[PDB]
Amino acid sequence: MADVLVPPRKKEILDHYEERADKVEKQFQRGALNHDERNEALVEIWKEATDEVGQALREHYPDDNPIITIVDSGATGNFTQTRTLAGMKGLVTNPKGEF
Amino acid sequence: NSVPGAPNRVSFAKLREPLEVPGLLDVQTDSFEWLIGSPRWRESAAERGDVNPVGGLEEVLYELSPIEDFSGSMSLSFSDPRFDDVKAPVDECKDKDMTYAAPLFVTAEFINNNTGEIKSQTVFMGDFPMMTEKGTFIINGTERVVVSQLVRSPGVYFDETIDKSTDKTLHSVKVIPSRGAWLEFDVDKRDTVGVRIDRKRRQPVTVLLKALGWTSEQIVERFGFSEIMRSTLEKDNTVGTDEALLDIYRKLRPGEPPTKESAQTLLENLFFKEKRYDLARVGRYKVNKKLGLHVGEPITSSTLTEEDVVATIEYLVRLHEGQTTMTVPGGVEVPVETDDIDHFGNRRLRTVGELIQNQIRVGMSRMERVVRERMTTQDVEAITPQTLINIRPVVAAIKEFFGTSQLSQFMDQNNPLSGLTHKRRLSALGPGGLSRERAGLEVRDVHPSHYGRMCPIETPEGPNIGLIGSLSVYARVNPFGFIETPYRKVVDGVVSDEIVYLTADEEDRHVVAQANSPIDADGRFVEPRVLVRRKAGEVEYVPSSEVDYMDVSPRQMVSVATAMIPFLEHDDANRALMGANMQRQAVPLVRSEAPLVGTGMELRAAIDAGDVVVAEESGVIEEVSADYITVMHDNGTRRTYRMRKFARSNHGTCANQCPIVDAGDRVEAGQVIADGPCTDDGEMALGKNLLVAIMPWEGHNYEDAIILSNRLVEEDVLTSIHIEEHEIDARDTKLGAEEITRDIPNISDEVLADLDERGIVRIGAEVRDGDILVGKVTPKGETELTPEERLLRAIFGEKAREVRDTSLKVPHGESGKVIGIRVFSREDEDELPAGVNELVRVYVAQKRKISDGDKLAGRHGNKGVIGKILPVEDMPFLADGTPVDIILNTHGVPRRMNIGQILETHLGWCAHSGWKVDAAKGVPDWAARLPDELLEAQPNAIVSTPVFDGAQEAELQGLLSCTLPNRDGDVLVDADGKAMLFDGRSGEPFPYPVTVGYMYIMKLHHLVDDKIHARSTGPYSMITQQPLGGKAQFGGQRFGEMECWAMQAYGAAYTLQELLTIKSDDTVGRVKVYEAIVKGENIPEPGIPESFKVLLKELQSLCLNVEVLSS
Repeated sequence: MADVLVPPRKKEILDHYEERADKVEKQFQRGALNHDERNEALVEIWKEATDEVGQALREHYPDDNPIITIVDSGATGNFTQTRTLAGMKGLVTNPKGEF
Repeated sequence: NSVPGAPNRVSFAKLREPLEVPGLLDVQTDSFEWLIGSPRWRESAAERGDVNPVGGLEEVLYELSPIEDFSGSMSLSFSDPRFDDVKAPVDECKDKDMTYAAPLFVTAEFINNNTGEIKSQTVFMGDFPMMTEKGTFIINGTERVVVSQLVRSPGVYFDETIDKSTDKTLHSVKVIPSRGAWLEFDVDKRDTVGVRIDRKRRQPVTVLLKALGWTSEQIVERFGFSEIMRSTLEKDNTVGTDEALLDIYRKLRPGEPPTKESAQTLLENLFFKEKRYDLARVGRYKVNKKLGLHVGEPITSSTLTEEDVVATIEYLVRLHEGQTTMTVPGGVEVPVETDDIDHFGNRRLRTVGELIQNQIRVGMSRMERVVRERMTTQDVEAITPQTLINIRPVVAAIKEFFGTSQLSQFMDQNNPLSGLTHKRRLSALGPGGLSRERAGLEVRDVHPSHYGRMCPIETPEGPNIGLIGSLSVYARVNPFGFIETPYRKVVDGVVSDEIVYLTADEEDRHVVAQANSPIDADGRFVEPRVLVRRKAGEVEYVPSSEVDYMDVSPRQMVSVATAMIPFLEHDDANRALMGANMQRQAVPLVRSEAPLVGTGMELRAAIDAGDVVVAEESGVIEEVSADYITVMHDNGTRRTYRMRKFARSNHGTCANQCPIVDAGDRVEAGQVIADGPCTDDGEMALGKNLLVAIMPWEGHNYEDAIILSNRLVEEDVLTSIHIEEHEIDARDTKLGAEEITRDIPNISDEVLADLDERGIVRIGAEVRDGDILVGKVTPKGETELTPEERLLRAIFGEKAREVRDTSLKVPHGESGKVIGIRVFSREDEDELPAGVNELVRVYVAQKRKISDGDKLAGRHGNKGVIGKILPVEDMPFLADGTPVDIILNTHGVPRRMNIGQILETHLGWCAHSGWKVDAAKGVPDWAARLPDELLEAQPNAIVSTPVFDGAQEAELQGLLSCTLPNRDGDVLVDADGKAMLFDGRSGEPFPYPVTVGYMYIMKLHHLVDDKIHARSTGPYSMITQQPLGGKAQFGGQRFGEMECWAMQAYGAAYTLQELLTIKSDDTVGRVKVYEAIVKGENIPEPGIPESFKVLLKELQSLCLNVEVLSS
């Protein structure tokens, strides 16, 4: 677990996207948009957050980190599993299929 | 904690759970004693639900009470169910294969109307099976458990769909009751409302409404706001109660003369005459709540009320109207919604009590039929309930339930946990439920109502995912059968300690907080924005004023077995699911070491699983021996608890119980007094704490394979005792009697040596594949002897002794000692099945050690076979010279998302070496929130992390950097958690530090000796002449269709011809092949199989001339 490094800049990223999620929820609460559109906006905002957290995680790690060494070797595992081990899990699906 | 002799296991719980874990076997015991009517359930009702007693059996008798003839001259009312004492104690029943039962006595009463009498008796109804103390039925001599089933609750289901041809919401209702009939009020493509009654060609409302006593004027009177109902009134196309009900009888009963009185009576008969319609107590309460018809009215009148019919129609039409709430006259208003067939407000738990009640009813109705038929045939002034009651049907029903049923399964007991988890099991695939093919894929998903009522993790990973689950830790089943759940009531922003139980409906009504929330030591929340759950599974940040309920504790969502996984919250759900499904498959080892790192559920899962003797009342031990403990209960009395040393389980594993107390110790009531198979000091212990390193070593730990030291084999660390049972019956035969005798026709004295005199082996003889466990000789009569055989017999001076040999022989690969021999015989009056003069069972047993191919797994889903047991010197050892014991692989960790094992590893090492929080300069922030007496710990000191309030990663880092040295000045594992291993084989140090620690791993019940199999020539099937199937026989492996495709694709024609002609079916070809192999000749050319000749004779048997003409 000393070898699974978290990104220092995660909390700032999460606050930056939490402000946008809060604003979208407010514009829904004031009736400016219906129930589905705010869900779509939140989905896109949190996809952007996932991309940014993954990018910061990727640029943070060294090259001799064994987890990223295993991945970039092509031995096994894509980068998303590293993103979920450290950083953010992201959007998780509905039983029906939605986010 | 709160258990007298509790292993002092320090917890990392930051939170403080108020409510204790309940009586983990209450879902079984309370249901059964509800069925009986025990004083325990009587007092429980006195506390909660004191309205009236419903003694299961009692309800059945009352509802049946009385059996009245058609002429209405004679009545019978069996009443007042009563139970005698169990015919035999448990162990005697389990040994002598008796079903552990007790008689039923019932006061029957026969009354003649015309003359006037009562004929009261006490009729023996039948030997009713009884639950043991552990929540199991000993039926037929085995230990069977009845698994609770989940089925759709009777009630009103208002549901709607969309129509892509019209794009309109189409609402509808169904009222599927118990023992009743189906009814549908629908709104069709047009703006009319179909009222299909009993599955046949719809109806407009008005027909029924007038037939229900509601005139068109009254229809407007109540449904005036209902513009849809008003439009349907315009569309009525018919008016008049008499004409409407007459057309009802004419249509619903097609072609039946629609006479008014038969039709009027039929309306009642189907819907209000309760002999053909009974929505039960559960459905009645459900519908009462839905329509809010009644509140304090006792739950009774389990039959439909037309008052409810018109309310259903009004609610439906207002649902189409888009209303929010609805007030019915005479009842408090209710809100207007639809219903789902997953939300646990609509799926109920038909617990063992209710299932046995239903089966007893299926028996009692048959009894009633027979009773009344005979009563009519019998002459009056001569008969009595003794002459009326036939008790065959009830016995037959109960027998066919406990035996031969889907929902009465052998208690899988490999380890105590597998016992306690085969109970508490929810199974949706039962009679009255759904099959694994009619299983809607919407029934297997975790609907957000499962939180706190059914564990989302633990389900079998086979083709049963979601159809079988397990109850939560804190779940409790409502009398009606809805899975209640405890919550904490928060009022005025004040969290209290008054635990209140809620079903799924009130879970939807109200709003639920989280237990890991900042309570400010006064019930007061801290931050206003609080995590909370809304009705539809939504998650929202409510201000901290509208919260009215909070969770009782974390790890409430989770089952029993999954709550025993440390660091669960880090593992992915797939591998946690696997970990939970393999934590029930460990085998009882001979040493049974407690886990170094665990949760709080290792003690409460043993003292409640029944596989640990418990001191009933306080006392002082006097005689502690390997078989009996004598406790001197203070006030005079003494009691001898008796062990079950080396008792065979239901899957061949040991069931030893050794004491843990000494002759002078004082015990308190509720204390662990003797460990079971998997236990050590009372804490569930399924495996051993093995030293583990996480390097990939030489490709032996490649792709989930695991290597081991030879220390594990030698010092008997991993070693499971398996006790197998063999059984031979001396059945009678027409030719004579089969005699279990030492002498056997050709058997020489050399092999005979083991058999003592009766024919059985002697306790202790090391049998091996082919030994004569029991020597039985069967009459054969005179048969012709081949000239050659006669010559040899005479030359060597051996006669015939026609009586043929069929002695029992230990199956292939089933060696071991003979623990014990049990002989049942007719002379001893033992009640063997007819035809069996003697049935002898021999219990062989072997001390299986760990072996290449055995399956080992941790608590995190990280299974794997043993690739190689290396010697102790070619094992990476530390700087201290201590060799590692297993070596897992690295590549399996990151891509399976189960780093729990890593944290468990690090903490494990911390718990072994012991830490000492460097608080000389004050407690570091790393331990600022850590409880007291964790600032220092001793080597091999036991620790626990509860599931969802465990060790925060920072805590592990600091602990790992604060371990005390072993014996010299040597901190072997640095702050990172890794150590400098020396290669035991080559010698050079590994150039990079490697993770080491102590991980708790188990030995699964997938041993190689149960799996390896081989056949050259063995038994053959009967109709077709293929080799047989399964390891019980020899059999071969199915060379199925896909393998035939594979070898067609290679172009291997000759091998395909081989495997499909002269290895499976070519009857005359197999013996020629064997003869040619032995004589050393070319394998003969194969012939036509025996599946292209049975076909030919069938086609010449269905009169289709199938012929072969080369030209």
